[PDB]
Amino acid sequence: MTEYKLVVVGACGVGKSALTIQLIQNHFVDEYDPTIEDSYRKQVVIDGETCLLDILDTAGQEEYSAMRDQYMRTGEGFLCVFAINNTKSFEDIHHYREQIKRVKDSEDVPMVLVGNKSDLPSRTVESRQAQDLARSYGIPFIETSAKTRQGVDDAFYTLVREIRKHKEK
Amino acid sequence: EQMRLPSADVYRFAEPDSEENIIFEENMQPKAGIPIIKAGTVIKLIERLTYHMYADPNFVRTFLTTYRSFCKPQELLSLIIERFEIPEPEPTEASAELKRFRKEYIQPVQLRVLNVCRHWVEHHFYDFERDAYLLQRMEEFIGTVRGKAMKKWVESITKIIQRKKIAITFQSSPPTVEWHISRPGHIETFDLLTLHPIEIARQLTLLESDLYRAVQPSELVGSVWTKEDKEINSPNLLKMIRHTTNLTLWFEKCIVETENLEERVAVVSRIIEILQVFQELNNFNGVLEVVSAMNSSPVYRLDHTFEQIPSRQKKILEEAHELSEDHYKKYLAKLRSINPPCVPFFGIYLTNILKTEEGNPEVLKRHGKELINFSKRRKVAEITGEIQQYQNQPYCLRVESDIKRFFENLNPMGNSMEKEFTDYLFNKSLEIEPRNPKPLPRFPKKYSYPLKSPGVRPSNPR
Ligand SMILES: NCc1nn(-c2ccccc2)c2c1CCC2
Repeated sequence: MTEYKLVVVGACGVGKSALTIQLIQNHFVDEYDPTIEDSYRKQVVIDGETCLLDILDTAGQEEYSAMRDQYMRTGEGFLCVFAINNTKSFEDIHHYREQIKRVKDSEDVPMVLVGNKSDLPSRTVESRQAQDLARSYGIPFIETSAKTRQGVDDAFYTLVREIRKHKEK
Repeated sequence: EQMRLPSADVYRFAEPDSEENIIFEENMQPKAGIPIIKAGTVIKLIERLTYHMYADPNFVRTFLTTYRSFCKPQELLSLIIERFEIPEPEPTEASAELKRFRKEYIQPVQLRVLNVCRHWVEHHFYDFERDAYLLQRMEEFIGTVRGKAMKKWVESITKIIQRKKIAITFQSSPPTVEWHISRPGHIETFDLLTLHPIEIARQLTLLESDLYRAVQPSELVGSVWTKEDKEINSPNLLKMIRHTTNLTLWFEKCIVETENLEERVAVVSRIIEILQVFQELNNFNGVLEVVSAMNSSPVYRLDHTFEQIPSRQKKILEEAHELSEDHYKKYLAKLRSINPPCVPFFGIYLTNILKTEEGNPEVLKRHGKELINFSKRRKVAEITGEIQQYQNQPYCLRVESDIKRFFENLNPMGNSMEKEFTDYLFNKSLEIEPRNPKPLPRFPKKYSYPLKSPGVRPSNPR
């Protein structure tokens, strides 16, 4: 069974946690202990191919800025997450991408841009803007709503599809 | 017979337990045989915080550490005062039921409230430093209290209040301080290779231990270090992280600014020796600040440097890196199995607190009624308790005030911004060891003293 090591990156306040938690936690239980091992590993069927997702989310460790390379180095694929109500988190995306390319020593690292919605304030990043940024990088854009679970599967599954397409070559 | 309390009309804590106001986890409290509260209304939580049948130290601690997400300090004080002021049930037909009720309900409950006040003022005094009126109200409530059984606790609370408004030596002998090329007092020559690697590790372990010990639960609960007021609410945690970051960066800088290959090998080798001592001291923050530097993108790519690292030190570095692999699996197992003194890596705790708070609802609903999710808070308090268990035991090492100062005032970035500085480190990496197929240049030596390490074993006995 193939295992995909995925890494979630983004500014603090983005609800990066929520994304990963909503993926892993069962579709109708709101309960989560991050101390156990099932917290970050999920078995899933994507395009008829059963596989194992291992998701690294270091939410809360953003101030350990010199550890980003260490964490990034562990991943084959990356979710770059911003919040649609935080323009600064959107602008920081450029930096995360550059740092990932540098760590993986490659121009063509499997990657997806994710814009997450939760609660107030209202939107400051229109989806068009994010579609344009994603197109300039040549990566997919997925918009998600943590609280309703909309787009969460699509975000992670699209990243796996990106890794498969990269490994063919 | 049960008791016969007042009606809920005249006293809100008499309301019976039901599925709509309090619910429990299936298992029972360790050591104590008390039920574990999963959720309840704030009234029911306060009832159980001050419960008549038994004391609940664990619930009291957990509650006072975590209540502020669901109840403001002013509201808590109002509720415990309300709890204290118990009316007597309707006239005795005049005292069988009244002396019983006074002794087995009123008095126990009143003592439990006083216990809460004591613990609040002793262990969470910051609520009072931040809200002077809250302290005013506590002091005028404590003056209200009249009973002779109460006298001793009232005295004690007043004594704690007074102490709290007011503004290391060893068990046996610490080991002899180690010097290499730099002599004592000559702070101008201090550097990575001139100080003794043992003493670098010891003095960094002392700094990082004090930094770890200063971080309080108030800086962590509610994930406050990630919010816009983080500098206001989590100053000690942030200082601690910035130190760690500074040192990782200083290690990177020492490496890539040593342009001569032989010298750079000596630098990396010396940094691995410091790691070995961190590992001996169980300074896992130290261990990780070295591991982070070595995995950094300017350092990791230096294949020519790594090639010349003696195999023993390669193995040391590889073992340390493996602590971090598979979501800190080996680090976690190692930490569980050692006793103080140590310096944990804080990042794991931060992530676990955040995810606990984010991944669980603030309330649960039952029959249309909103109950505070207390189990969520318990989990956070478990993490802050695990943090606190490594904060009590100091290291048996002498401070060297010059070496200490040297590491406190380290500033590898200087006046530069982060992006600018890390780009400089990376461009320096590219200069000293270009990408294939470009050949390796030579660079002149910068160090006019010997590069040989004194090693990692103490010079003198005991
Ligand atoms: N690619 C060569 C290389 N590998 N590593 C390394 C090995 C194990 C763990 C962490 C880092 C280092 C280099 C240059 C100095 C550090």
